[PDB]
Amino acid sequence: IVGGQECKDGECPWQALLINEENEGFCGGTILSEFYILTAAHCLYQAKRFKVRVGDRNTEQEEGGEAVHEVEVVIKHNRFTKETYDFDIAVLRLKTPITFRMNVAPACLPERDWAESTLMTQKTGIVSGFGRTHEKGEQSTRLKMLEVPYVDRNSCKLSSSFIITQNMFCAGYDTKQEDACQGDSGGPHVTRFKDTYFVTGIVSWGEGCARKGKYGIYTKVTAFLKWIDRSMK
Amino acid sequence: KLCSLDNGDCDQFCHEEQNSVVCSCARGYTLADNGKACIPTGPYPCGKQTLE
Ligand SMILES: CO[C@H]1CN(CC(=O)Nc2ccc(-n3ccccc3=O)cc2F)C[C@@H]1NC(=O)c1ccc(Cl)s1
Ligand SMILES: [Ca+2]
Ligand code: NA
Repeated sequence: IVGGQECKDGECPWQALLINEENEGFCGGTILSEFYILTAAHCLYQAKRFKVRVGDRNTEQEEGGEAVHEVEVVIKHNRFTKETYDFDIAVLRLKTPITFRMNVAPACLPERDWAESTLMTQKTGIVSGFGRTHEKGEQSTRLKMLEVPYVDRNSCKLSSSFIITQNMFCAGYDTKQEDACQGDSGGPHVTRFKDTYFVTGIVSWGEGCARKGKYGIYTKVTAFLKWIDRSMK
Repeated sequence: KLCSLDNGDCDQFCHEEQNSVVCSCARGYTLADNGKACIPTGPYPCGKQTLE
């Protein structure tokens, strides 16, 4: 996350962090229930062996409450391809259920029609992660969060050098230096409605980070609500 | 009523159903008796920050 702020305690409890063999985070995810994590399909090629950390907000300093969970089943959308980055969504089933607690709890899956007309029509959403804090900088040891405006599809298409599909949406700023970045991929994009936060996006991709005239590209969760459902049962 | 006016007064999901509004809630919440509010069934309901 470039710009934005560190999450205050309990502010971003649905954040999961994917950690490679070297114990380093390389992608985010969103806790959906005690057994399931939502993340990006494209994250599964950036490491063969990985685990899932939750309850973390500061990677350098270890606190009271972090936990690591092994991955049981990887459920990757069968239509994802690196060629297009379309269908950029995966669900993971953990080997051992999460115990919800301070800084560890799930984000809500919305009903589709209501999410389309009510959440995606809000001014802004929230994206979060431990990713790079500048395009060419290091990942953050503190969990950061950032408000990003929803950006209109047409404007996004024009701004983009790559095809934006109906399974994507854009969010962020034209020139303002705030965005997601390498390491946030897979992480949460949520939208607040009367004090409850609902999954709306999955940090997916961007050309650089926070570049002028480029936005953040997110997997459009509303396209995949039934898919996530089937994946979790 | 309409869902496009104060979300049919629902706390969460709203749908129009026979010239009237029907509210609903995500899993881990149960719809209040008043047919508007969502009442969590446990200590860590989804989408709620862990502030307490
Ligand atoms: C320095 O960090 C940057 C470097 N980027 C490397 C990269 O390959 N990004 C792209 C990924 C995917 C694609 N892409 C999209 C459609 C079709 C084909 C295709 O290749 C383009 C990229 F530039 C990804 C990373 N940026 C981000 O992850 C994000 C920025 C904003 C968001 Cl949201 S994710
Ligand atoms: Ca820590
Ligand atoms: Na920009």
